[PDB]
Amino acid sequence: APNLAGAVEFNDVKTLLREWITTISDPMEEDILQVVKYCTDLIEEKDLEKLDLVIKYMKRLMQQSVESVWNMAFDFILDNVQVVLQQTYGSTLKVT
Amino acid sequence: RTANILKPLMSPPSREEIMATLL
Amino acid sequence: TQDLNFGQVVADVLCEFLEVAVHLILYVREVYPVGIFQKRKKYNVPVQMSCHPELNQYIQDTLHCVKPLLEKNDVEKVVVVILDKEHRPVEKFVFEITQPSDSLLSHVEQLLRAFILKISVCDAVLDHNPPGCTFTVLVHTREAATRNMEKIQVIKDFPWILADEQDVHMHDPRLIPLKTMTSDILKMQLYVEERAHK
Repeated sequence: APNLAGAVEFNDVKTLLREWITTISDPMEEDILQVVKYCTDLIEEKDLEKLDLVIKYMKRLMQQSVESVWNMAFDFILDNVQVVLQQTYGSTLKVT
Repeated sequence: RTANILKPLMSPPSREEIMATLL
Repeated sequence: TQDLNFGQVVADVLCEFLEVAVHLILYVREVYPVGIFQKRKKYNVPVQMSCHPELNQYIQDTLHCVKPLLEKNDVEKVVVVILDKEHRPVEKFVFEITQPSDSLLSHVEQLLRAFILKISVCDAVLDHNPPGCTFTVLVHTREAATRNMEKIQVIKDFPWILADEQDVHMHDPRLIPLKTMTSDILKMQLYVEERAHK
């Protein structure tokens, strides 16, 4: 059910992320928020495997960038994800 | 409330206890 | 075609799967010596099953009591809790279950196989566990109902009690999803809750 800009299938969601992350340079806050919404929806829809894989995939791409804007975009995303997991599942995603 | 959480009263044999090979 | 149908197939397939998973978890997390385990094939993949009667009987009795609650989809989560020497939970393998045949029944077989495979290698995504560990099993029901307790007391010498905070509370748990499967007749996920520092 959860989707990112219309993309539902994992593969579509991922390719959407790579395209965005590797070609924008100045990501819009609206798109960053859309990603946060998608991740929290995954938590609500009980699909933690997808949440883990996506956080891991964004982390790889947003940190492997010298562009600090992506470094900060990721911290913000993970941050709001963790706050929601802590209240819903009682734990925080292990990320390393 | 842990009101919906059930558990066995009995404990399984400990790994130590298992050490006593009786097969 | 055919009229002969079990009707309680899903619960039995789940119970059977849970037994294999519990055996495998005990093996990969080294809760018991590899010596009591024997390589086997389940869901067309290799698994490790205990040959120790005492342990096997415990696991079978546990899941047998659970079965009836699964048959009515009253079970929200089935949890294998790894406890350390001080009897404090250190790891929790959580099966979050949601229940919304023939070839389609073998379809879930393929789906369940993914969980077995993930357990087989979870050793990597987790931190090494303490020495003298043991385990317990927790059943989280969807609603706190006396009927659930009634249904579960199916073995005289194997009673169940309501869990205590000391049985479930874990210090600063970290989440590690392993597998999520979605489909009609069965929606389930397996994730591990791991104590931050062991």
